[PDB]
Amino acid sequence: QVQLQESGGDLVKPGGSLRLSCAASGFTFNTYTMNWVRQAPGKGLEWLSSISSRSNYINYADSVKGRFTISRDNAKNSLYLQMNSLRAEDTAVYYCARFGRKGDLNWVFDYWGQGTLVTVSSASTKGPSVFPLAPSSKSTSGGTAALGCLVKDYFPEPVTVSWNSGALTSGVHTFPAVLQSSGLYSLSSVVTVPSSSLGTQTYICNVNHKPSNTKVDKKVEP
Amino acid sequence: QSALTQPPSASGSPGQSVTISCTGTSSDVGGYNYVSWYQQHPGKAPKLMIYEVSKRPSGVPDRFSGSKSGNTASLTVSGLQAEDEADYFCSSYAGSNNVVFGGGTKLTVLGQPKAAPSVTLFPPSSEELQANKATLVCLISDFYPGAVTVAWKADSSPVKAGVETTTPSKQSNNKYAASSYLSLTPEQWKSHRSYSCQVTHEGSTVEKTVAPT
Ligand SMILES: Nc1ncnc2c1ncn2[C@@H]1O[C@H](COP(=O)(O)OP(=O)(O)OP(=O)(O)O)[C@@H](O)[C@H]1O
Repeated sequence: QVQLQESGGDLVKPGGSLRLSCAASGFTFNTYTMNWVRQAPGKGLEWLSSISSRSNYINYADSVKGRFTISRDNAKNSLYLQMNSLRAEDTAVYYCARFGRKGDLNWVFDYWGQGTLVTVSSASTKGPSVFPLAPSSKSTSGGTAALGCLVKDYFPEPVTVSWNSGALTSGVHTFPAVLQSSGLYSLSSVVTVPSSSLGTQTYICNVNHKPSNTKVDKKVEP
Repeated sequence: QSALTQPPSASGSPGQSVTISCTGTSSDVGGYNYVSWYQQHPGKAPKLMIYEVSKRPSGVPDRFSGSKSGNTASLTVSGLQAEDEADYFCSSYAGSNNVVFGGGTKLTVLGQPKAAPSVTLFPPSSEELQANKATLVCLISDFYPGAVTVAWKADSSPVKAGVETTTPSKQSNNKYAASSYLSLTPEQWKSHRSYSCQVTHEGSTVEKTVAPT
């Protein structure tokens, strides 16, 4: 039950600052050296910084030294990264990563979070509009019907979509986003359900856009 | 430019073996026996697969193995399975408390037979039209190989703009899906008798039509 979860990713202006968090559970956090590693879009992984158990051994990669500051609070089982003087090339998914047990797993990141996306841009945040893609008598393949949600005109990434709060997953596909000439993203998600259920079950697409603090639960009806 | 050099892509068929290389120098891969490999599925946390060149954590199947020759390390996946399709990153200690990485190798598992696309076309919603916008949504699913082109028509005329189409990506069932959007004004949508989305896959086409009326 080793768990790491990052938080704080957001849009930030060039030259601006941002602070990331990582919450750990399921292991003896105050005995581990913790790390931040990032992955720029379409690039490889890049180790940034390590902080020992007592916070007295701290190392930085050249690419961030003098700009980023790592710290930790063992009482909250939490790790932090204060990023200053941000540039477009700092846009990346930022991962919390545990160094393995010293001596046994030197220079190994044996557990990682799913990461939080930081976007460095002078553009503005925009929350999505969510539209239903209603099933019709021309959207049915007989005993099954396709319905969906259109998530329009948001920035920055990411948006997450679930159906019926995760109770529906088998018939689900969420597509990657298109970047439009407006500089804004759109995506769609679709699920296939029994035609017979359209009269009885409620179908809801749950859309989250954390940068704009938007949550939408959009009922998709015939 | 990554510190370690990996081929951008690698491929094999189920049951086959595939080897992915990772080239460093004597300041990293060749300077220590601290080479590690990580597996990353899309949107998931990277997972440790190999450490200290050839050691496997508990719970990593024995068909993953690691080796190195001089300044180059290699990950071998024997008995390839569809779930091994993923990105793989090598890593090494590099002195001065630094850990360096490769750029990643996308491993594709091949051997899938041809699969025909299904097409689902949705008209604009009432709510979007009231927002003075109109997006037609063409969803293409269940096809292999993962290459399509999408053409739009207003009545029978090929559209002159407003199309955005995604690159195909894998579904849960390991076939491909893609999507295409046609942006119109509400006036354009209401003033034609129909719009069509036509997908071309491996020389065959599937076309769906919708009408405002
Ligand atoms: N898996 C690892 N790989 C590389 N370095 C590590 C790893 N684990 C710990 N370290 C490093 O080991 C050093 C010791 O950090 P640690 O958290 O053990 O503090 P400490 O006070 O020496 O520990 P102790 O309380 O056990 O004496 C630090 O330089 C830290 O960066």
